[PDB]
Amino acid sequence: MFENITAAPADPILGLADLFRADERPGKINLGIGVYKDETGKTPVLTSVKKAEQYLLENETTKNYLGIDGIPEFGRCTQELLFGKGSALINDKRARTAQTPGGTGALRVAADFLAKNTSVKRVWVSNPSWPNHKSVFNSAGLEVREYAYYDAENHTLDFDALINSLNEAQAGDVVLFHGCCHNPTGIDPTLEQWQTLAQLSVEKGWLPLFAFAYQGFARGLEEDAEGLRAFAAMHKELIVASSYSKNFGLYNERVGACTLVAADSETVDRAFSQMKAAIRANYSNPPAHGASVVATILSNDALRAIWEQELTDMRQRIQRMRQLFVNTLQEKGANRDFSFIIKQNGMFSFSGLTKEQVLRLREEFGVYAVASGRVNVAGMTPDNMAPLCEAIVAVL
Amino acid sequence: MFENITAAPADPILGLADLFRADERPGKINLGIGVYKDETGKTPVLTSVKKAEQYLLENETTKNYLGIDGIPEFGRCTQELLFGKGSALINDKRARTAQTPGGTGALRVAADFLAKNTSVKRVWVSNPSWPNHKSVFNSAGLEVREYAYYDAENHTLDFDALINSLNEAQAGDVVLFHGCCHNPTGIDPTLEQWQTLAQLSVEKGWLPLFAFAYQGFARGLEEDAEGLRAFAAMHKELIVASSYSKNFGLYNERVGACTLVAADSETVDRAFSQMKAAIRANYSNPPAHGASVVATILSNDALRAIWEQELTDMRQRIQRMRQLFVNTLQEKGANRDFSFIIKQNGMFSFSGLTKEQVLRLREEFGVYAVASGRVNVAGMTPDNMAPLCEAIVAVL
Ligand SMILES: Cc1c(O)c(CN)c(COP(=O)(O)O)c[n+]1C
Ligand SMILES: Cc1c(O)c(CN)c(COP(=O)(O)O)c[n+]1C
Repeated sequence: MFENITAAPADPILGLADLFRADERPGKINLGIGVYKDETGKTPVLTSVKKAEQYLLENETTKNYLGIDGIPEFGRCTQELLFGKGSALINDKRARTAQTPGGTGALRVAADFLAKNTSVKRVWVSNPSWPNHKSVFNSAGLEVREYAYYDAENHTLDFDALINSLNEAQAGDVVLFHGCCHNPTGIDPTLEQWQTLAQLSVEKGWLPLFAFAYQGFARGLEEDAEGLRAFAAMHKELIVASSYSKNFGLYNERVGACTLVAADSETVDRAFSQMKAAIRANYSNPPAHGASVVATILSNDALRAIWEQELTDMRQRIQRMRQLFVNTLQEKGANRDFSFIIKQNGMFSFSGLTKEQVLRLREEFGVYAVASGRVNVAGMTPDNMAPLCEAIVAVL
Repeated sequence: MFENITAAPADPILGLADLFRADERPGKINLGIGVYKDETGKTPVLTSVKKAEQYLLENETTKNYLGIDGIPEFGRCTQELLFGKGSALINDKRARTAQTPGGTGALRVAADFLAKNTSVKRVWVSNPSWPNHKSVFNSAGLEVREYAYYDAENHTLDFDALINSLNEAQAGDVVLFHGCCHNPTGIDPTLEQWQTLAQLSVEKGWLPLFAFAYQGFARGLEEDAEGLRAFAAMHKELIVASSYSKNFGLYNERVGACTLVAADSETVDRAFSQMKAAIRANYSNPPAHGASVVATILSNDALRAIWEQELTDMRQRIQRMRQLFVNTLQEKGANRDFSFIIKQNGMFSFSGLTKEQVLRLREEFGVYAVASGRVNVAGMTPDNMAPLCEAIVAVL
């Protein structure tokens, strides 16, 4: 019976969204979005994926079920993207990929797989992290500890406080790393940090879990995988949960992958069978469409060139807006160094605004940002950059 | 670390499939399939859904995320299909639907919702049932008890043994009913049985969970919902997990719904928020494509008429094959009453073959059936009906 079921709390971004769409004043700016937007303020479906969908509409003959792990070409392509085209990981066939419902679905089936097939009980998540990670790991029954990350002062990666809290993590604990475009701070380890982290991870026996949602948004496709690759070269095991939601603009088709690396193929196959069991008891087998679109873009040279170009344009649009944000702020006139905004990667960064300030922003100007001061740079267009900077100036 | 991870067992149908596709003799028949096939032996994508996909390819402008519960028109249409177009359930707005990854995904999020938000610990599943139900409920942490169902003698619904084991079920236990086309026996309660079951369910305080995977395959769309409707009229609460995988032939697009009925809207909304939380921590929000195809077929009269006709042809093809199976058996010549095959609904029935017999069938003739003697009637075509009957005759 359900009469004393407690309502679910407000989830941050979600609530803000309809609070936004209640504001009678169309001068309003929703910087709390979380999805990419172009200079029009729209989230278009990529030309390459439109081409790949006319193609599938022309060529699918059955909608019969995929295998639990999804379409194989999709798996193989996510492994080259992740590990690099000649990776020993791929040649020794130490990695296995399950196509999953989104990068979140990949984290939930890594979560269940691990919860029921191993000794891990703790997952270390950065402070702060994308908030839904916690919920996923706890629904699985694992507990989430947090490690320090952000220097809420220098606006950088507090590497010391990070290895310092990581030292409470024991062997066989999972430490989640964001592979590139750290949500929420857009602050990422440099390759030298990633490498000493790879080294301290094998030292302390950490099980790395890479949450890789924005490959291609920080510097480029390979560059962004350079951290995971520094880890993978040194680890016998690691798990990576990737998403194609932002970077192929396929948010609602739920396209992502959970990759298992194990020491050798014999072990990766035996753990993967239990990862398949976990998927079976969850949604049985994955959605073919968005993944079918990713596998035919990535395996066609014409189409993958057009996609790449569409992704580097996304990536460059966000890089012009971090710069144009810093300039229109340092010209609508206040004192700050917002220069840290230029250093950070991907769509998000903490502007360093207080809740009293972001609330002010929202009531007095109609600029909507998450209570953490996390601003999504892609909701900025050259047209709204000056009302937005004005507003931020006026509340500083 | 994963080196002593135990491999996952063989799942029945799955294993049989590639054992099938290893048989060098193309006279072979796979009756273990589980998906619909036409007279060609193929699982086509429906004309209506092809039309609905050219339409979506023409009209989608964004692949931005759906809400946790999916596309609303889809929810509204599954509720009319389930509860009937003028249901008080819908008018009083006591029902809430979450679009989910398949009917299995609906069972897993009913499972988690219930496991973490209520007092239920036991779920009663028929003996036998579709085997993945157990796994879903256990991954959620609920335990599965079984109630008797099939009379492995008279080839019917042993109604007595059914209410007799159901009496060990306590109040607040979930009893899962298959709404129509009982997998695996194709044996369904008659409306009089459904009604005394509705009555004994409210008597003992059972929480009904309808697994509704084959609406439209037994007699017709409304007829098939008549059991659920006998229950819904009498229950303050019930959950129904439906799938559009067979009946729209959208297996791999993972299209299904989890509907919550509660006493009133205030309560249904508050339990639904926690069902949304469960989805959030699982795959965040559902795949739009297959559901977007179901919502535009169902809301367009031209397209929904073509779909209906395509579903009644599926349904009639399976009904010709149950009859043609019984005749070609009662003419390839052995003694039995296979007449119970005609009484049963949907794609499956237990032929009443022994494991020693289905194994024989498989080694000596290359007819592949599940070890339970469950035969999928849709894998029978008028062309393979006589090798198949011959084989079954020769092993009786
Ligand atoms: C790290 C991570 C983040 O941060 C997000 C979004 N903030 C997602 C979302 O992926 P999706 O494919 O939409 O489920 C996944 N992952 C794995
Ligand atoms: C009762 C039930 C059965 O029996 C099956 C298949 N045997 C399914 C499969 O639905 P899907 O939409 O493919 O996950 C669901 N349900 C809810």
